[PDB]
Amino acid sequence: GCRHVAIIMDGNGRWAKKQGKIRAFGHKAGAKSVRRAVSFAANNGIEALTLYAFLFVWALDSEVKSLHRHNVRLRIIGDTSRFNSRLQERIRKSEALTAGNTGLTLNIAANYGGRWDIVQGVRQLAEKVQQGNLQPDQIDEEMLNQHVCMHELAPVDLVIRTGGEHRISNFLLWQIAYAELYFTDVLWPDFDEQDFEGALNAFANR
Amino acid sequence: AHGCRHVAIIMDGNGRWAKKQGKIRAFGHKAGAKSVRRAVSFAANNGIEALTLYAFMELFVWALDSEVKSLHRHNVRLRIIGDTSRFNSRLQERIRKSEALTAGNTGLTLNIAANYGGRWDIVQGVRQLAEKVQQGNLQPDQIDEEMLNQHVCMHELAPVDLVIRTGGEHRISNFLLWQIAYAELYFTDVLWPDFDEQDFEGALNAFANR
Ligand SMILES: CCCCCCCCCCOc1cccc(C(=O)/C=C(\O)C(=O)O)c1
Ligand SMILES: CCCCCCCCCCOc1cccc(C(=O)/C=C(\O)C(=O)O)c1
Ligand SMILES: CCCCCCCCCCOc1cccc(C(=O)/C=C(\O)C(=O)O)c1
Repeated sequence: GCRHVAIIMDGNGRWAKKQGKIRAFGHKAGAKSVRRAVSFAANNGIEALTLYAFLFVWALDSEVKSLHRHNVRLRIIGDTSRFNSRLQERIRKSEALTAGNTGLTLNIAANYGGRWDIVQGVRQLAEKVQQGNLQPDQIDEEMLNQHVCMHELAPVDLVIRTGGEHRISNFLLWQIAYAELYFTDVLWPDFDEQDFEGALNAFANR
Repeated sequence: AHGCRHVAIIMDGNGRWAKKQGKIRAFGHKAGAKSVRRAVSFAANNGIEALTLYAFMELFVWALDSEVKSLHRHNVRLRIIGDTSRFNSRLQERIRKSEALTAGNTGLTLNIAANYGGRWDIVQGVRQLAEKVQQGNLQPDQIDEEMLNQHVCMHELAPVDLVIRTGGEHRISNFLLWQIAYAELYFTDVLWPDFDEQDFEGALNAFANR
């Protein structure tokens, strides 16, 4: 069964323009598609769902109460150290609120890049070496792994990209070494529970 | 015109191809070698700068010798990527020689993965950087993406523009990781021994259109 699904949610802009509407309308329909995918994963026993929008967190932090009632653990991945400190504190508070939740873990990428993610772990090892706490030839895959995002969760089983492009676009790199990759032309606001189940079958047929 | 400078291929389907024919596996590998020659000639004749091949055998790579002379005669530059350091001195020495012989060539650059993994590739780059930090040459905070980029396999070649995987599975299987952050990914159900010039044209024209 699929334990950790990651989604590159692309197509909101193209959807709005096909509908003859401004870019803001596609965002609002995108956010409804987020709610539906989060609900569907939580009801189908997926352990972790990681969402990359291909700031906008301001929106979310009015849904945290609902997540928390639903037993969802919320985490933001990505470089938030330059966000304003009021947002950084609201991120911190939301993560602390839900940290003890034992249902679905929802990871929201916010200023995230796969290369950045690896580089941030390398910087950490680099400090250890400079402190004299670590030998260069003791650095292996297992050790680097312990310093990249999500290393405490089930490995990513399946990556879905909506919107028609066939690229990872510097979303997760280290983590997707063994993941099933599923590409669909459906635009993110139209991506629904049947589309999600479609992807879960491609994995079931691996 | 296709716009593609560096194509990487996960060559899968040799076992399935032989099974479909009622053959033992040594036959799929032989047909797979023929398809390698064909892809290499196709790339060299269609302006691609670099072609990087991942066989998804140890006796297969050893037999290369006849092959390296044919490469050289077609002005291909050969390089092996992967961890060759626990290979026998002897193999290691024929690798160096084969590289040295062809390193002046000006046509296609052909990279062959041998004991390669994406994760390993990143790890070896990180170790090069950690050595420099330990000898006091490098500060932890000067380490950025461009710098780690300069230490992974193939950094001196054009970025990988297109990854092709034959054989039907939709995964990277710990082939390139760092290097494919922006690459076009093209999956075909065609098995590797059947993948021919028109399938390769098809993948290039798909990259051009996308
Ligand atoms: C801009 C992004 C906004 C969306 C952020 C995700 C918030 C999702 C809010 C609902 O969260 C869950 C989690 C687990 C289960 C359910 C769930 O059962 C929802 C329902 O039954 C319903 O909405 O009718 C909802
Ligand atoms: C361990 C390294 C083994 C990799 C083996 C690949 C062998 C490829 C040999 C064929 O090479 C080329 C290269 C470029 C062009 C051509 C090519 O067009 C050759 C011809 O037209 C011909 O020989 O008549 C052949
Ligand atoms: C026409 C000439 C045929 C070209 C032959 C090219 C295939 C060469 C492949 C060499 O493959 C090796 C050699 C030694 C070890 C490995 C190997 O272990 C690869 C792995 O473990 C892995 O990818 O996880 C692969």
